[PDB]
Amino acid sequence: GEYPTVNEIPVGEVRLYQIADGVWSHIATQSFDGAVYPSNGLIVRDGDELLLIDTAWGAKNTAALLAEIEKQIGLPVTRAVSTHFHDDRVGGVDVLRAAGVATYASPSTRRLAEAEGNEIPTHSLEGLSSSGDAVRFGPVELFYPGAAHSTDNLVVYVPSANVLYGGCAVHELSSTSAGNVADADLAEWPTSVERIQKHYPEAEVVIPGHGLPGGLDLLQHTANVVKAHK
Ligand SMILES: C[C@@H](c1cccc2c(-c3ccc(CS(C)(=O)=O)c(F)c3)c(C(=O)O)[nH]c12)N1C[C@@H](CNC(=N)N)OC1=O
Ligand SMILES: [Zn+2]
Ligand SMILES: [Zn+2]
Repeated sequence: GEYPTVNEIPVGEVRLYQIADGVWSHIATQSFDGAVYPSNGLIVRDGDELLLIDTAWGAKNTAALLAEIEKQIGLPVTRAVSTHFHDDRVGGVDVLRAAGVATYASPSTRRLAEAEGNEIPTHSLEGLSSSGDAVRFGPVELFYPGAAHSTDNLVVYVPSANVLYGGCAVHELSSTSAGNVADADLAEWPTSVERIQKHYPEAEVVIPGHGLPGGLDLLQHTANVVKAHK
């Protein structure tokens, strides 16, 4: 019943966690440069179908994700959105595409994934190229807050449940640094978080890209750790 943690999930297994009615997170673990990390995604019920947000960080993890969804939920995943171009978001897109899932990302994410050799979602999401832009996508709103963890990062809001999925632009409360900043804009990140805070003041649950969900405090904590990292 507790939120599944990095040392509790072997690499290759996936667990789901019920966030709200018709909203789950998915949690998996992966090795990278000789360390093991957890990572989150989202699942949102879309009538008798499911919308997936982000892969489970790798092909085998993402196959295991689809199997876990079939076991725990039993509705088909028909569409997926990747919230930026890194492997914890797009690694597994080829698995999804071979399982009948239509895969989407912004044009900026698709360009970055292609240039860096990561898997590439099929469909481009227009209407998200300027910070503050928002578009509807099934049961969610997609929001581009500006550059933060990456220049292309998107956040996702579930209006029926007031769930804010921050992706990797948002860190968990226990975080001590800004995570993997390889592609980050540390100077712009606080401004982008402020845009999230201003656009989603009624969020009740905030889910980071890695680690434990909480409330709105994750946003301020993120700004604090990024400012101090910088
Ligand atoms: C795939 C992804 C990646 C790989 C490994 C780790 C991360 C973490 C991380 C680390 C640490 C923490 C804990 S904490 C907050 O600092 O206390 C965390 F919570 C998230 C994050 C994140 O922060 O989102 N992402 C990671 N990758 C590749 C990559 C390309 N690297 C290049 N050199 N090109 O960039 C990147 O992010
Ligand atoms: Zn990333
Ligand atoms: Zn990440």
